[PDB]
Amino acid sequence: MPPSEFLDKLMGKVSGYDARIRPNFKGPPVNVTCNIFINSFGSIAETTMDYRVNIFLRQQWNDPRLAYSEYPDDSLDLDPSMLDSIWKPDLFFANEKGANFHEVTTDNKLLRISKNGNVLYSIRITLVLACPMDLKNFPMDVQTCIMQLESFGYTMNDLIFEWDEKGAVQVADGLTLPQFILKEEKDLRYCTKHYNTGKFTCIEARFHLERQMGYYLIQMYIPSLLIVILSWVSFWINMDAAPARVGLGITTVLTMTTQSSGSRASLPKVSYVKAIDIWMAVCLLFVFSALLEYAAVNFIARQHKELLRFKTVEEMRKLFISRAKRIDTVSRVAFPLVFLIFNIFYWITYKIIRSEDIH
Amino acid sequence: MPPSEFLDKLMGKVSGYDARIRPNFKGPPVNVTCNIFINSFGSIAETTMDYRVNIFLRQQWNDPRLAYSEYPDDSLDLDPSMLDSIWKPDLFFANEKGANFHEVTTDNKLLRISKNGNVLYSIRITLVLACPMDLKNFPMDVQTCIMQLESFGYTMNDLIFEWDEKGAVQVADGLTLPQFILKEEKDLRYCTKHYNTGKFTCIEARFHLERQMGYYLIQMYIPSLLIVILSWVSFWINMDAAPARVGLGITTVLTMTTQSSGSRASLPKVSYVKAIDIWMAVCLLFVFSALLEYAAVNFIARQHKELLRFKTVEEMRKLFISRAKRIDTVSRVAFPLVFLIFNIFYWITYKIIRSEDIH
Amino acid sequence: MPPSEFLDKLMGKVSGYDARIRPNFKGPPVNVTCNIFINSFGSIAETTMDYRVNIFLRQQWNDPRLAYSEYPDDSLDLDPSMLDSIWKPDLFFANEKGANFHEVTTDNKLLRISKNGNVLYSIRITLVLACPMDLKNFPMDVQTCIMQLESFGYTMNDLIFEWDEKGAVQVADGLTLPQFILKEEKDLRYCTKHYNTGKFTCIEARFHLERQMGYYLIQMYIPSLLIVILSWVSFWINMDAAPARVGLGITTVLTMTTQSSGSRASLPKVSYVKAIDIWMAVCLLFVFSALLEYAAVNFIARQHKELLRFKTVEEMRKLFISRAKRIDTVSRVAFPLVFLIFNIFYWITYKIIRSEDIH
Amino acid sequence: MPPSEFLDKLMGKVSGYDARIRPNFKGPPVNVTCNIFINSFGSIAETTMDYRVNIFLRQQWNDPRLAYSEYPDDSLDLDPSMLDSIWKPDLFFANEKGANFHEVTTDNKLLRISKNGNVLYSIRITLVLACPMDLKNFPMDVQTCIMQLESFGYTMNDLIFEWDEKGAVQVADGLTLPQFILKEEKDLRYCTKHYNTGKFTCIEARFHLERQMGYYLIQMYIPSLLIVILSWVSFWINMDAAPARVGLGITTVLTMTTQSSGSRASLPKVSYVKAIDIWMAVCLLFVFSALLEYAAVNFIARQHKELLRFKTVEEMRKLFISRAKRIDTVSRVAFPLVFLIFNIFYWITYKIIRSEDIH
Amino acid sequence: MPPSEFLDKLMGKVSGYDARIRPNFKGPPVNVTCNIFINSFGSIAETTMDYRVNIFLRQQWNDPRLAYSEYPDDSLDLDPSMLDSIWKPDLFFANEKGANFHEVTTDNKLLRISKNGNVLYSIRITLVLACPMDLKNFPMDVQTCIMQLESFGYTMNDLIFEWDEKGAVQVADGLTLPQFILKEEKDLRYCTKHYNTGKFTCIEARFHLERQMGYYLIQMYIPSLLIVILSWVSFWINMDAAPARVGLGITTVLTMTTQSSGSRASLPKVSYVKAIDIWMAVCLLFVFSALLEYAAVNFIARQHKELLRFKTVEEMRKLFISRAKRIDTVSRVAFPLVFLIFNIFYWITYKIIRSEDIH
Ligand SMILES: CCCCCc1cc(O)c2c(c1)OC(C)(C)[C@@H]1CCC(C)=C[C@@H]21
Ligand SMILES: CCCCCc1cc(O)c2c(c1)OC(C)(C)[C@@H]1CCC(C)=C[C@@H]21
Ligand SMILES: CCCCCc1cc(O)c2c(c1)OC(C)(C)[C@@H]1CCC(C)=C[C@@H]21
Ligand SMILES: CCCCCc1cc(O)c2c(c1)OC(C)(C)[C@@H]1CCC(C)=C[C@@H]21
Ligand SMILES: CCCCCc1cc(O)c2c(c1)OC(C)(C)[C@@H]1CCC(C)=C[C@@H]21
Ligand SMILES: *[C@@H]1O[C@H](CO)[C@@H](O)[C@H](O)[C@H]1NC(C)=O
Ligand SMILES: *[C@@H]1O[C@H](CO)[C@@H](O)[C@H](O)[C@H]1NC(C)=O
Ligand SMILES: *[C@@H]1O[C@H](CO)[C@@H](O)[C@H](O)[C@H]1NC(C)=O
Ligand SMILES: *[C@@H]1O[C@H](CO)[C@@H](O)[C@H](O)[C@H]1NC(C)=O
Ligand SMILES: *[C@@H]1O[C@H](CO)[C@@H](O)[C@H](O)[C@H]1NC(C)=O
Repeated sequence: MPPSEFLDKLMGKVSGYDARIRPNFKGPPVNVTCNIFINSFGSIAETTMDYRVNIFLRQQWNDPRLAYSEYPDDSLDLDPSMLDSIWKPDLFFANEKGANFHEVTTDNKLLRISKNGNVLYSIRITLVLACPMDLKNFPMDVQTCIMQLESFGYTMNDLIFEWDEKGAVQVADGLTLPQFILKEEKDLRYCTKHYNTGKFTCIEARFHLERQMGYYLIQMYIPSLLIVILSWVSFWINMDAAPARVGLGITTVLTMTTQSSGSRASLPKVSYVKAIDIWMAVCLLFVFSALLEYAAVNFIARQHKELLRFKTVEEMRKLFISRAKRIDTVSRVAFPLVFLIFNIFYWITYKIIRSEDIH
Repeated sequence: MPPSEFLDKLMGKVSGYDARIRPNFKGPPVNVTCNIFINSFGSIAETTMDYRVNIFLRQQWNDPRLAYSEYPDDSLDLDPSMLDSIWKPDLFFANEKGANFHEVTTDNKLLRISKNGNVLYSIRITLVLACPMDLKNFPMDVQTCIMQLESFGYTMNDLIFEWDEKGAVQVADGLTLPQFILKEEKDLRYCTKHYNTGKFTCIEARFHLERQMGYYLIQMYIPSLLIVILSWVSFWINMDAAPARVGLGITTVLTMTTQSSGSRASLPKVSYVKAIDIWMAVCLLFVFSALLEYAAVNFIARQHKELLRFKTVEEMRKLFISRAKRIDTVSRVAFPLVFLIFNIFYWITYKIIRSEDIH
Repeated sequence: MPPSEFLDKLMGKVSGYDARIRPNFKGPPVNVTCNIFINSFGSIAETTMDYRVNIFLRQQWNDPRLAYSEYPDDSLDLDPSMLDSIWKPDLFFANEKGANFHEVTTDNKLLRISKNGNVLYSIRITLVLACPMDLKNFPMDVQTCIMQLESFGYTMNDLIFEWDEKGAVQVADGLTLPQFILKEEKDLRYCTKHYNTGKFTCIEARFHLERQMGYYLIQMYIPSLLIVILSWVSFWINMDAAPARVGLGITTVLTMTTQSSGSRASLPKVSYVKAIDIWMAVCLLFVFSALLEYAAVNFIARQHKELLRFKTVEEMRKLFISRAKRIDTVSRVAFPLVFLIFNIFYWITYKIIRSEDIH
Repeated sequence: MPPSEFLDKLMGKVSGYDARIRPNFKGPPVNVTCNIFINSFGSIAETTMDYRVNIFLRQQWNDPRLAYSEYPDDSLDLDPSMLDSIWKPDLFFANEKGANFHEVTTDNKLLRISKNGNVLYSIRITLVLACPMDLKNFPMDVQTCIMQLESFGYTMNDLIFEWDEKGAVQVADGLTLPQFILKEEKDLRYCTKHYNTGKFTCIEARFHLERQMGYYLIQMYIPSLLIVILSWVSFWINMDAAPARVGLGITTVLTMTTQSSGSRASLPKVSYVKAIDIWMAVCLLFVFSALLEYAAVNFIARQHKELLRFKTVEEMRKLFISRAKRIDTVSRVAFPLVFLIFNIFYWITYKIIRSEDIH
Repeated sequence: MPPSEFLDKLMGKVSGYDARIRPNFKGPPVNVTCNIFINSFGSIAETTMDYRVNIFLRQQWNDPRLAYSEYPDDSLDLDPSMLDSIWKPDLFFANEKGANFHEVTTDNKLLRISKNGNVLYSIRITLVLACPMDLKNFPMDVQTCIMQLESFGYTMNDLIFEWDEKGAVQVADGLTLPQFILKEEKDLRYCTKHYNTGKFTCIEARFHLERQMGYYLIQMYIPSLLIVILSWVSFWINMDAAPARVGLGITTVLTMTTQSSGSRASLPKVSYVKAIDIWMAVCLLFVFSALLEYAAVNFIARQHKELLRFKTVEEMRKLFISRAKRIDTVSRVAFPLVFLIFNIFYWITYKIIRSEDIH
């Protein structure tokens, strides 16, 4: 038998196969199993609130026509150039921007057909998909991103989309993300769509992402702790009669505010307050407080000198000097201890909220 | 009856149905009801003066042809591949940039036809639409964005566009915007278009947006208030013989001007003066004023020392020192009180103008 | 009469109408009147040296064929789907980048035909057009932007382009630009094109733009004047024995140079010197001069002390101190007066050059 | 013989050549040799993690049909306009984004055919290819970038891809990269692909890149070393009673932290710590340490003065002053020596790790 | 004679003209003269290493067919819609990225045909072309940019490309570049291409660009010279007992390093050292040297005071003070003179290297 003659008899002019009619017309809905392979994951960005993904869609359905039973083999690998003369199902993504095809040297496509009529359609597509991430806890967080596949033009009574029982979602070996660690959970559930026009089938796939705390810690946490230590430098040593202490204080407050403004740059604007904001605010409160500590001790010294200029003057000199020294030594010991207790409280509470949230 | 034979008899070669002629030719204008669904709203940006929206256009009209009365059911769900062999109406958007289609695995389209001839056309389109926002009050404002649908090629005597009486505009459940809160008002009115060529139908849809005052307050209002307090630090304590006071003043003025320049960065250039500009200008006036307060007290002290070098000298020492101290204490108490009264006046006036404007 | 039969008899197979031949072949040139409507104007940018415009091109010409005289009405509104079976004229823009079409739900097009044969062609097109703006006077300037329409493939002997006698250029009501004010002058003149291949027709349209001095004044003029006043603060008060005066001077010079560098950021690089550069340079000269004033008075005081250490020493003390005070008071009064006279001279000369230029 | 008659007899309607059937159908797999030429290499960027390349793909295979043996010459240079009427093989790139074609004046294509049936297909394509670079050692590193060619639609039993024995990869003469030096090694190996659908052929090409240490050294290494020397300036000279030393220290720490933040700007965020981070951290530790050295000597001097105010006081004056001077001189000599030993250790260890890694 | 009948007889179905066969088949190579017109030149950018150009390609060749000799005129201006039914030659650009066509209202094309058979093909194309500029001398340099036209699919034995003897390259009148001055030299030479597949014709056009030294001088040279003068301010006046001198020095070094980092921003990273780097490095060396001058004089004064505290002490006071003053006055006179001699040497050497290079 020649291949050309059979190939046109199956889906051509002698065949009454019209490509505009669904199989099992006036009949039970056409069931479709969908298997997705993820070639690459990338560009998870915040301002845009979307990511880039390259998938290998694969959908199988049955047709009562296209049952040959004439060649002795089970399946046939056809050309991808007659994929316009058969009944492809409609499928689109709901949270989709763009999503072009690929045509390098040939259009990337695959066609297979078995003896009973079960077909196999494979398409390569790069999708930009919108993920509405919640930045309640910015440095430490888990983000869930949604992929939705749904039928634009058919109702529930036709083209019901079902998932695949085994190996529904696969991932390429040795696939990594610079910022996030992918979680091998991939829970699958389906939610139908209701509209005024009708009821439309849909299926959903969920991915869990855990952010890496490697970059943020060095970029932000480590410098701020140093600047606090540097602010602490003044108290321990520099004598009361010091012009420089004030300059040191002003510079360390300026650098604190400019660094705090710099940190919240990439992040999109949000009404709620992030964890990094809380940490930076507390740090700014500490440095500012130090410059107030000097302000206090200098005013007490001024009172001491004013009374000294006016023995009776000697009577208050010792007590005022002792009070100033008392303020200094107490500041010295107290400021690190409270920073320490705040730090342990902050870390433990975030370490416990994340543990509860991940479950 | 076979489906193919009926399908070609309705709109094919045996049918005298020419797709270039409007229904009811030489007759009353073809009425068209338009229903819009909003799948996503996003990217409301200022410099570009435009936003991004993904809609589901739906338009229904009647045809005297395409009345079958042969199948026993009421409606038929046709393929979206013969949407080029019928009379689609022309429709374009006036404030439109771009507005591509979507073709993922199939072109997103929907066709329905009833027994009488009422058709249903559904198209998915992402529109970049230009909104001429007015930034009279930058932190607190309400923005109205306009969507216009109008007929390019037909006059009033044909293809009159009407809105839908019930459920004219729907929004997807759980749809949120990071910066703005959408208002569920959506007032609909239509304005016709007059040109030298002719008179053309149009319909308009209006959306109201309220900006969130969560990001701006932390980013700008909170640091400026701190810097003012820091400027105030000098007066209360540092003695008259102080080199540092001047350095503190210069730094706090530098940081004020650089922060003020930084704030007006994203915003597009406009001739009129925004509210944020007024607040920053007043704050800069306050900090600058402080450095003048020192300038005054130092000059008075200089006069005191000059006369002291020239008892007769003692006669003016007490009065000049008392005057310098008087200036200091008065500055101390007066500066916070006036800031407070300015702040309450500013907040109350903006809170009342917004209340009047929203109505 | 049926509409289809007439519609194909006019421009179809029974008609000898070949769409590849110009009307009046071997005859006088085909005259074409061109009317342009401006729907939107936007994105006037400097670095790119181009702007964005959305027009409604309209061109009318006469044909001896397509004269029906069979329907009782004067004109017919045809479909925009047979605009490929007639003789559209060629037209392109010379200073053009991009210039795509618009195809939303239908291609935006319009066809009309009268009894004598006068046709009406309307096309919507967004053009990016290059404007070679001259920044001789950057804050205050008038920019002229050119639109050119010319024939690529025909010589003078054919397809002569003429403007429209009445209402040649119209603008949409309530159309505004954020940065510029459009001038309602729109002078129209045409310049022919000469090439080695031949002589080609062209027509030109000119638009006048006046920049708004609302943003620049607050952004640049107002802060610099403040910083000059702040520089002046040192002279009036701070005594000769001052460490801080020098620090104040250095900071105000640093902030001046960084602000001057910041101002010339958006503007494209040009060889010639802009007005804003002149103003900033003079301001920098003033602040720098002040720090020199201190340098002078401090050196004179040093000479006074050196002689004092070496009565005979008392003999020169009074004269040197008086000279230092003389320098101080004279600096105090002279510096504002010269700034004032420079400012009035600068403003008056620019206000008069603009008045001469606009004419 | 006329050329047209032969040209249509070979691949036209009289020929039974169907372009949908692979040569040697129901037979051994079609072997394909692939030769690649690299016209340009460019845009190696880090954030995107991809590069741009312009290749000249060339693939040869044999066909039993298309064996003419009628013209007296060996080969024929055909038009590139009938490349749609023959059996092109499918080929796509796995780590591919974009990859458009080129159609300037004509589509860039080449067709050749020999007497036996060996064809030659040449295509020009610009590929954006993703390279997962590892930044373990940022200034000094070797990056390997992968190009993969694989068959989308055929299994192992068909269309086996083989490399070319001689001159498999060529490069254009005088081709240079601004940042990297290309290595003339280009090791070629092939890895097959396994999927649930089937087993698919693939071939891989590897390129080695060595970064230039010319820009980084001047941009980052040279300024930091200067700033350390500048920090060292205080110790050698400025006396114990110095207000300025503290200001110098604070400024040199501020500039160090801002420069360190600035350096890690272009680089994409990564969890692991880069070499440049280690160097900057050590440098910041050194400058910060100096400001502590002053803090220590000032506190010792304070103790000396406090006891002096309270002979018995003279008894401890000499020892405390000697201790302060001892601390100063020792700091003077010790700080450069340790910097030197750290620097030599760092350079030698990186120079040896790179030598081991390149092998 | 009717125009349609002749038009189809020349290149239609009755004509044996196959558009897939080159003229003079089995014959001498088809000679082609190429004339290029440059409508616009723009966007010469450094990071991308490419520029944008809009040309009017024009190529003429002879055909033995298409020789009518039936109309009484010499040439005919045909429609640009049958440019697909003739033998256009292949032509592509080797250093090409992108290069789209233009289709505004009509595709921009031109066809002419003479009595003998000489045709004229004109195409408008915007080309992004890669220029490998060498930044050995960054502020003053001459850049040569290459345009290459070559045949993709034919060998030397066919389609030989020749230049035009007269007026090979023309430029539009009044065409200017903001940054560069175009040189009216445009030397033309051709270099053939050798490949393993075969030998392919090519022709090359060279353009010379001279950079304007108007922007760079004001942006970089002028501020640095001012900052050096400002650094010099300290030496002449401020007495030895000065806290401020050190602060002035540190600020002027900080501003120098930040300005130096800022200057090398737009420029792409390169291993070799640019002229601007040399100038900035020398300037930084001068300012840094000044702060060392103070360090020296302060240490000498410290030795003087230390011996004074320990007449015998008076014996060394005069000599140490005289030495300190000697260092001051000598610094005063020497520093400007050496700057002057360096400046004249630098300018003269660059002015002479450019003169040699341009030849
Ligand atoms: C009796 C004299 C004690 C005054 C010295 C004093 C001053 C001071 O600012 C602080 C002190 C103690 O310790 C405590 C009270 C824990 C504060 C925690 C929070 C803040 C911002 C700073 C701490
Ligand atoms: C009798 C000595 C009083 C002079 C001290 C004085 C100085 C001064 O700058 C201010 C004072 C009072 O209070 C008032 C007058 C409310 C001002 C409001 C606006 C500004 C910028 C600052 C305030
Ligand atoms: C007799 C002592 C007078 C020297 C004080 C003196 C210093 C000085 O720098 C200036 C003075 C006067 O007024 C004039 C001369 C108008 C200058 C105009 C331009 C510049 C930059 C500053 C002004
Ligand atoms: C007996 C008095 C000696 C104290 C002076 C002293 C202070 C000091 O900070 C350093 C000294 C010595 O040398 C060594 C110990 C090598 C340190 C290496 C690492 C660091 C950050 C700095 C060095
Ligand atoms: C005898 C005392 C002389 C020392 C004063 C001295 C210090 C000094 O730093 C320089 C002096 C002279 O002149 C020369 C030697 C020309 C140097 C040229 C290059 C540099 C960076 C600065 C210059
Ligand atoms: C799809 O599956 C459902 C549930 O098993 C079944 O009721 C229906 O008939 C199936 N559709 C077919 C066989 O077309
Ligand atoms: C559209 O509605 C108007 C108002 O009801 C009516 O006058 C007109 O005839 C309608 N057009 C039709 C029925 O084609
Ligand atoms: C166009 O107008 C000119 C000037 O009125 C006239 O000479 C010419 O004949 C006209 N072209 C026609 C009528 O085709
Ligand atoms: C391809 O090469 C293999 C190994 O030499 C051979 O077994 C196979 O038959 C070849 N395929 C052909 C000749 O079609
Ligand atoms: C092209 O020119 C060369 C040199 O004059 C000549 O030898 C060749 O025959 C020409 N090609 C033709 C006439 O086809």
